[PDB]
Amino acid sequence: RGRIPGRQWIGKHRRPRFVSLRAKQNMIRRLEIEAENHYWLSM
Amino acid sequence: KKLIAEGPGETVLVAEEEAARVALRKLYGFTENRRPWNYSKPK
Amino acid sequence: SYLPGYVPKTSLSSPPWPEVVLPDPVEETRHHAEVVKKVNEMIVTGQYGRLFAVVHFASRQWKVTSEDLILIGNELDLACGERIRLEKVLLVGADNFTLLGKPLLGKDLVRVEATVIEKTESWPRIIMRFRKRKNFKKKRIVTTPQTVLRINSIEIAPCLL
Amino acid sequence: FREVVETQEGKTTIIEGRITATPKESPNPPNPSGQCPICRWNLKHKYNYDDVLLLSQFIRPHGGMLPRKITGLCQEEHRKIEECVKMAHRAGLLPNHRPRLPEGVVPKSKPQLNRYLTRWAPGSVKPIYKKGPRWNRVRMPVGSPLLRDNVCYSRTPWKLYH
Amino acid sequence: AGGQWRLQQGLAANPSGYGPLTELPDWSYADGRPAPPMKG
Amino acid sequence: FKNKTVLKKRCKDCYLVKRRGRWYVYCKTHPRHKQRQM
Amino acid sequence: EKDIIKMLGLEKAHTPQVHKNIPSVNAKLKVVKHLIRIKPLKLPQGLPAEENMSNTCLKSTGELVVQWHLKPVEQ
Amino acid sequence: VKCTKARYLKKKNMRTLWINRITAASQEHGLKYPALIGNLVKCQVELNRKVLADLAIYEPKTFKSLAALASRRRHEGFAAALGDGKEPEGIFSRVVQYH
Amino acid sequence: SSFSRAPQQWATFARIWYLLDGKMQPPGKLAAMASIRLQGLHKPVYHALSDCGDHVVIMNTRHIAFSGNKWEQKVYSSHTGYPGGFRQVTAAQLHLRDPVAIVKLAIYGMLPKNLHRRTMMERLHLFPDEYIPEDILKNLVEELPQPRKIPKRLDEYTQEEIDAFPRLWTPPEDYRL
Amino acid sequence: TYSPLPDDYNCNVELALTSDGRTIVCYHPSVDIPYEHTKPIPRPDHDQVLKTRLEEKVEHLEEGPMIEQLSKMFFTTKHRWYPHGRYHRCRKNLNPPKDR
Amino acid sequence: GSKAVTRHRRVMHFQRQKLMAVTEYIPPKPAIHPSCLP
Ligand code: FES
Ligand SMILES: [K+]
Ligand SMILES: [Mg+2]
Ligand SMILES: [Mg+2]
Ligand SMILES: [Mg+2]
Ligand SMILES: [Mg+2]
Ligand SMILES: [Zn+2]
Repeated sequence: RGRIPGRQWIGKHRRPRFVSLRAKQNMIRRLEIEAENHYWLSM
Repeated sequence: KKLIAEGPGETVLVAEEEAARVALRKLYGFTENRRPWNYSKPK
Repeated sequence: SYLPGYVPKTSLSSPPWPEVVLPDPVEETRHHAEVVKKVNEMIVTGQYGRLFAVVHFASRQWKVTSEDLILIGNELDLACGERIRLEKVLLVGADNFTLLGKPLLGKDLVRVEATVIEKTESWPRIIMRFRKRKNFKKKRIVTTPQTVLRINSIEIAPCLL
Repeated sequence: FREVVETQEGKTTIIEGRITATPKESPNPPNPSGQCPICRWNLKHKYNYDDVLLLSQFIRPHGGMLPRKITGLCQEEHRKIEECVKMAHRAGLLPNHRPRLPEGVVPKSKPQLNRYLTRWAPGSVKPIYKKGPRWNRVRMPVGSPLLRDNVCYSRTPWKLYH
Repeated sequence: AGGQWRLQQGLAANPSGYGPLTELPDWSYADGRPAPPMKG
Repeated sequence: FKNKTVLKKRCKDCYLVKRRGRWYVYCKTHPRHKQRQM
Repeated sequence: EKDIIKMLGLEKAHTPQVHKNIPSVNAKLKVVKHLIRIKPLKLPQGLPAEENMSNTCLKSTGELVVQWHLKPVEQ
Repeated sequence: VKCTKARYLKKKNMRTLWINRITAASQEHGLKYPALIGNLVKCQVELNRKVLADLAIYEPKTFKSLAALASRRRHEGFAAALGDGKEPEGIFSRVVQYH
Repeated sequence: SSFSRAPQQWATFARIWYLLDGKMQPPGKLAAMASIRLQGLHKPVYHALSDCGDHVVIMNTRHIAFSGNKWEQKVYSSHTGYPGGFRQVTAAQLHLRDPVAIVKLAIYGMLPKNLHRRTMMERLHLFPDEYIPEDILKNLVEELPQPRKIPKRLDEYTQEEIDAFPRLWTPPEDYRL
Repeated sequence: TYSPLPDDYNCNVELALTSDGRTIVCYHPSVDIPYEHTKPIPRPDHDQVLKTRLEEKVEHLEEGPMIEQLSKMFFTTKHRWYPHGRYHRCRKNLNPPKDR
Repeated sequence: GSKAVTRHRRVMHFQRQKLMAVTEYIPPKPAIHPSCLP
């Protein structure tokens, strides 16, 4: 039981992917670098 | 009541004999961790 | 008899770990000098046997002792029999004491010498690539120059102050 | 507190109530501004199901909870203690607060299973016969969500579902 | 391990970067003469 | 008992009780009002 | 975005490159701002001279020092 | 082809082995692996995992000293974090600056 | 150490016997501890092919405690192989049938899924109560600390501890508690 | 009284810094086992007219019983005890290299 | 593929899922719960 129809990560019905805590922290870490890039490009 | 030597073994007799060898090595200065032989040119 | 931040004792009132009280820096500075003096006297009086050292050489670290062999994975431009000093010593250890660099020990403190005893090449190393159904196949053989070093002596000087 | 004694003398029943000794709150609470017993002693978020010394003050002699109007607890804390007491009973930490049994009732022996952090009543829960896929796994709840805000001394947060 | 900490001390995140551990000569002649500079 | 996703009291004598992990509507006056959470 | 990375000399990752802080350069940097880290070059001892050209080191703080002794600070 | 690709795994597996061995030695002294490695770096001790694993096996007294040093540096970190800056830097927390 | 070569090797690779008390302990934490010891992962000389695992003796496995409602919810599934042979039992049912099965299954699932696993299980000695055979009792070396601290029941608190905890509220004198 | 680690099992660790602060000195003498913490070694283990002779009690066991005995004695599975074929026996290196 | 407007809630690209997770509303949390103060 518990089959995903067709291929897992494409199509209409897909296997749900969830966002882990460290995935969030990774994204926020790069958001901080880009925010600082904005600043040093302002002068 | 002071530990001169200690030896491992698979039997008490074997362990006791090994401990005697360890004590002899310490008494005679042939310990595994003794100062290595000096091969440097004589001064 | 209750301070403003007093909490009754519960399973979560305080942290699980025990409280640690570190020594007074002034009192510990005096204790440190005593320890250093004691170890220094052991060096002066020669109260050590075989020494070992951790040396950084050719990008990597080697735990060594007198009479050891180490296989350097490159050529060194030295004739066989030439004696050299290993200048990057991270650690020197004895039965009863150990000295640690931050990250490297001073050259006055420890001297590690070694001798080139062989200059050769490694056995043949096959490099082959293959991708199925793509007529993609290639083979290369490489032999890497090597140098064998013998550690002759590890000596320490009473320069701990 | 107030007791009640029923005495039948000469085919006559007399119902009377007497005032017994009453315990008093300890003096000088560390946070007099607090609006309930919990925050008056800076205990908010700092107690658990096994803190029977705390929990036992808010329960009846037979293990029942006391009304919130009497204790003075706030709804938030009153609900936390309510769940904590249920878990304390189920863990066997309140052996002197058992239910009242009528005369002539000796409970039949029942299998002893040591348990703790038991959210639900054992009899009301069904087996997890079908666990489900990893992305839709049926989980076994542990502890209570009411205590999610308790002080966490570890870097990992409390896992409430196993 | 420790990359962020090293950066906070003004050091290279990787200890293989700049500093005495990498740049100083690996060896010298026993007599005292310095070795030819390393290729890296 | 009729299975219901939404439990509703149908008279003043209906009372909501949670038993065996689910909510029930019980009514002594009109037993037909009895409902089980689905 | 691939082509601007080449134009800025950033083909190899984690390899610092120095660029002029001017509108034209900034215009390119903005296209690829999500791919790079921008920090100001700091010159605590001024610009390198001909005498000290060979003794410079770019630290992780962004300061380009003109003396690199590889020795501990006596202070 | 297997022989060629195995050169990557050999390096990977060796480091995994060192971490397992270092983890075991650290637990004997009540320290978790991340606590030992992290705090040794903060003491400017750059011993790599290969040497650390060798020390655990053949130099157990030196390893306990390293474990003690890491434990000491770890406690100094806690004291600093709990303080508001009033306290001076820990004796083992001072960093040797190079230029 | 200055030992002879053969005694030196014998000592380093010797098998230690550990004792673990399962009373009021969750089987998973017991299993995590036993698994490390049975594999040899607690030794700096560890290597997969060094067959360096130790003996683990777990007593009082009848008195393990699950958190939550795992007694009712956790199901153990097996299949005899015959049509209709699928069997599912709750942890409670299995425990009363076999007072060592739960701990044994928890350990078995944590060990590496290779041919060494069944050899490691031969070094595991599970006992439901506090009775341990004399031979096994004689070879024990060290008892491992229990992973879970057992909470005290209200009747186990000393009057000093009870007196130290403050009274938090004043009940009304006219309330029938 | 502060000690980073307990000093009662392996060695007495004392950590110190040099005055310059560039070297960490670690003094770690060994701790000897106390005499009180030891046990005594168990040295302690008729008009027979006829010389007592050695009696062979090594009755041969069949493969199954023998393997069960060995597996129980060494706490192993039966598999290790069964023989292997000629192909594997002749592949084993009988003069393997020896480091020390 | 599926059109931009669907009857079901279309699965998002993983990067977009992460974006949503990182930009969720965080309410202002007071130092002391207002119910615990006069
Ligand atoms: S009013 Fe403070 S916790 Fe209830
Ligand atoms: K699909
Ligand atoms: Mg498919
Ligand atoms: Mg790697
Ligand atoms: Mg198509
Ligand atoms: Mg489309
Ligand atoms: Zn009704």
